[PDB]
Amino acid sequence: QFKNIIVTGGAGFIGSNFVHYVYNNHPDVHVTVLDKLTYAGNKANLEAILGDRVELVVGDIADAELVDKLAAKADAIVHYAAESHNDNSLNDPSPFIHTNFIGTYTLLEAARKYDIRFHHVSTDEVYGDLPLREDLPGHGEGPGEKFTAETNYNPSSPYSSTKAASDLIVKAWVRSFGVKATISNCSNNYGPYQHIEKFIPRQITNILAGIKPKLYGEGKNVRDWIHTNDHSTGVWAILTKGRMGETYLIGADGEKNNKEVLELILEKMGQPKDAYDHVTDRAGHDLRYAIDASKLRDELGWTPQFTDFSEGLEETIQWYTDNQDWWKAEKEAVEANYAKTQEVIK
Amino acid sequence: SQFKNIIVTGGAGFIGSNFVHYVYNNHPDVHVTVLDKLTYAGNKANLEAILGDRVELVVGDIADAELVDKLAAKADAIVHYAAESHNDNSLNDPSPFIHTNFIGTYTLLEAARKYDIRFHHVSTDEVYGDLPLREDLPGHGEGPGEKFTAETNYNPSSPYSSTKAASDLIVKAWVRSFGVKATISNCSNNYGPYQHIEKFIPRQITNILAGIKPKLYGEGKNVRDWIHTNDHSTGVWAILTKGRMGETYLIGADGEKNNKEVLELILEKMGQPKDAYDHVTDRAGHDLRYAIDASKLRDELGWTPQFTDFSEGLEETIQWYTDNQDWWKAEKEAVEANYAKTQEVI
Ligand SMILES: NC(=O)c1ccc[n+]([C@@H]2O[C@H](COP(=O)([O-])OP(=O)(O)OC[C@H]3O[C@@H](n4cnc5c(N)ncnc54)[C@H](O)[C@@H]3O)[C@@H](O)[C@H]2O)c1
Ligand SMILES: NC(=O)c1ccc[n+]([C@@H]2O[C@H](COP(=O)([O-])OP(=O)(O)OC[C@H]3O[C@@H](n4cnc5c(N)ncnc54)[C@H](O)[C@@H]3O)[C@@H](O)[C@H]2O)c1
Ligand SMILES: Cc1cn([C@H]2C[C@H](O)[C@@H](COP(=O)(O)OP(=O)(O)O)O2)c(=O)[nH]c1=O
Ligand SMILES: Cc1cn([C@H]2C[C@H](O)[C@@H](COP(=O)(O)OP(=O)(O)O)O2)c(=O)[nH]c1=O
Repeated sequence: QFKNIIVTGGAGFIGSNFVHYVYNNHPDVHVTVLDKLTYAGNKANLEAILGDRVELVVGDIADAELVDKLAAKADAIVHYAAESHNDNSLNDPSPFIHTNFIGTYTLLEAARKYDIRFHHVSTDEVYGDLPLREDLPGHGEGPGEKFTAETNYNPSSPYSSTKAASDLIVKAWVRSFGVKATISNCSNNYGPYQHIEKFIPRQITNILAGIKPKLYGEGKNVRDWIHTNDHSTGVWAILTKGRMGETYLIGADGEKNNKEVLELILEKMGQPKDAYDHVTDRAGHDLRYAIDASKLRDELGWTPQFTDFSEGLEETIQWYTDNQDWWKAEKEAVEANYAKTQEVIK
Repeated sequence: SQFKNIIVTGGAGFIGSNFVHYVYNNHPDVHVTVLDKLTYAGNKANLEAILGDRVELVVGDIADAELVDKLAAKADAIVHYAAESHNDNSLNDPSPFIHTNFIGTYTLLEAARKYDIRFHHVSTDEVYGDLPLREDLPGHGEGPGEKFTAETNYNPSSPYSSTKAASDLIVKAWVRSFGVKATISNCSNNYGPYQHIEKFIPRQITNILAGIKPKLYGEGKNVRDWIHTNDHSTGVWAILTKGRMGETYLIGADGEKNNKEVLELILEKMGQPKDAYDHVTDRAGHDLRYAIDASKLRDELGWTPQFTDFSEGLEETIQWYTDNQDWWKAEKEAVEANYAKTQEVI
């Protein structure tokens, strides 16, 4: 029900995947991507589909003058733009404060001015940490053993804290000014086009480059994995059918500890089960994340389609193997940056 | 008295100036450096009497990283009161709230991290949102969740409360991620000497003294938990010197009252008819009832409020504004004029 939408952060991982989704399934919609092209922005993620349906505008979401020019011609804003890596936020929180909070505020004021639709894309990390299933009476199935729309905010890092802060002002702008906004908090995404600084693609590409995979500590931490294609359909459902002012949780019930994920990657790529390095653990590292997506399923009828992790991972490994020119120019620089704060445990 | 050289941000304001006076009179071994921007709310007269070898006033912005670094380099603690504190102003122009409440707190946190010094964040009960009236609660206000506690979910309604809540979140993340030595306090509505005339109680008192009729938003059923600024001061001191690192403490004196009954008591004490006031346009997103359970502070730190008699406290406050008319007479006209731009008798 929208014809001219702005997608911020559309040259990144999750955002570019959403743009591809629109280009393929809703050809009647025009998309204007607003992206600053930081270390994480890549024109290659959109180059093949740029045209009458999709255009790219290079700029900052904190640039009020530019945002005003674009907002005056749109009927909706889908907001993905952000500094998204915890490890980078621990080394230098500056850009997180700027982009995640000030950037969201700038966009909210534009939505208010032109009275248009706004969907805020956020993360499950705003809720903090959860204990491992082995230490819970309900084994992870009981009340409060998973995140729900009623869970309190309790972020652990500069990244999750600035995202949570942005969630708070979006909701305040709805109650105070009647902005037409909705919010989504999603679990860990994986799939094609994810930057190699992130867990899954870092291990896959290190192996392809003849470098040892890296595991933080002993790998006890748990993440709830969801394929980006399912994140895309969830956001589209909320954008077009959601209730104004509501928050929806997106997840596919795919909890796994880092150790088992790395072991699956090694096995699929024909490597020995112990061919990896244990490395310096992350400060304030979150233990377990888990999402209860009952609300979105019940109210909007959304159902994830990529629930077979083994197959999804197999296809992801093949994509990075078939598109080595997409990441090879960044491998040395990313690993060198990590070497400044991480070393092999022994 | 473990801290000998402290910085008090926003010390030229209402609550902050009362805290500086408290330190001057009860902890003579402490030197105080006040950092205040002197906005419409800052007033040098609130500190004049005690300025000298023991208390210094430095005019500046908490977002000025260079100035903050210079002052932090010679301090052993920072007590943070600086902020844009009025909901009504935040609804008219959120800009200064974004700047001061969030960016300002971030700047101070980085300075505390660099020099590894104590940091106490002064916050509000409004970060928790709103509560139903006691007559509409199954436990009449005495049951679980019928009052705010340290476990209550954040759910701010306005630009003011959401920016304050946002600052609370990054303070907690800096503790978990970087080991910053911070504590947080969330307090109920303060009243007493030196409060700006834009606030509820002082506005009604001074309006009567100036020949202007009091103003009540709607029917005045909204409820607030009143505490005398002197008890807020001793509460912050207990948390600063004995509080557990990383913990949040709620400050309150169990004094819930509805706006209507508070205004009537004022009219009565100042010899005015019970109907000598006007009903005016209600506040957008206006919060219903606020209530604080201060058990944690009382039980764990041994703190107890001394001004539990509201009638007596209010009497002394009316007397203060009556004996110090030169302190506010010059601002009366401007404040009421600003209000007239959005408020009309109904
Ligand atoms: N990675 C995940 O698993 C995940 C899971 C849930 C929610 N989220 C959220 O999804 C969104 C997108 O995540 P991602 O993994 O695709 O991130 P990403 O790192 O892959 O891409 C971020 C993108 O935003 C752009 N950007 C950064 N600052 C900008 C600014 N000031 N103005 C304009 N563009 C700017 C970058 O150029 C880049 O293209 C974020 O808001 C993130 O918090 C991420
Ligand atoms: N008034 C209340 O009932 C109340 C209740 C609970 C919590 N609080 C909190 O208590 C603190 C103080 O409240 P208040 O009523 O005394 O406010 P106030 O309006 O009386 O004073 C604010 C002070 O901060 C200064 N200031 C504003 N922006 C600044 C900046 N960028 N740099 C430096 N100084 C700046 C102003 O000049 C002023 O002296 C706030 O953080 C507020 O959120 C207030
Ligand atoms: C980047 C990276 C992450 N990890 C871990 C840390 C996290 O528990 C998990 C995913 O990390 P990451 O991809 O950074 O995502 P997020 O912090 O948002 O969940 O993988 C490793 O073990 N090794 C690595 O090289
Ligand atoms: C300033 C003012 C406030 N009020 C009400 C609104 C609030 O419920 C209450 C206190 O308002 P206020 O002093 O602005 O404090 P806060 O919003 O931080 O609680 O008094 C009036 O009825 N009339 C007025 O003129």
